[PDB]
Amino acid sequence: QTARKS
Amino acid sequence: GPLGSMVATVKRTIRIKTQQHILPEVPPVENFPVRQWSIEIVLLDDEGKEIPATIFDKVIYHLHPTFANPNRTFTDPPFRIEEQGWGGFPLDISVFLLEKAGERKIPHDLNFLQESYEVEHVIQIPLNKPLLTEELAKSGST
Repeated sequence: QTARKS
Repeated sequence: GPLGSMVATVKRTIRIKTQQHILPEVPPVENFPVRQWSIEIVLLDDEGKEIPATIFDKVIYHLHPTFANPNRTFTDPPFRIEEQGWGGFPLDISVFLLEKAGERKIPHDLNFLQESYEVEHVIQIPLNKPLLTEELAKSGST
C-alpha cells in the first residue's frame, strides 16, 4: 500500500 | 485576503476521487503487484454536495514519465482516467476553465494507501467571462 515510484 | 486583480474572483472547492485495486492477472513487477486505478473530478456546491465540474472544458492528467503518452486529455465531466501501474506518484492535474479563463494546476497524489480516497482543493476563478460566471452560479454564490 506504500509502494511509490521514483 | 485577495489583493488587486485577484479581488475579482470566487473560490470553489474541487474534489478529486481516486480508486484502485490489484489486477492479479498482471505479473507483479519486481514482486510489486500491478493495480488498476482511476481518478475523477467533481465540483462541490455551497452545501458540500457533489455536482458535475462543468466549469472546466478540459482536464489533462500529467502522469509519471513511466506511462506511455503520459499527458491524458479528457473533455467531459467527471474527466475519469483509468490506468494501471505498480507505484504511487505525485501528479499535476491541469484543469482548464471555460472561456479560456485559465489553467489551474491541482497537485494530486496517486497512492495505494486506501482502496478509495477523496481530496479537496480550493481554486480561485475569475468573474469576467459571462459563460463561466453563469456556470459558476450552479455551485454557489458569485
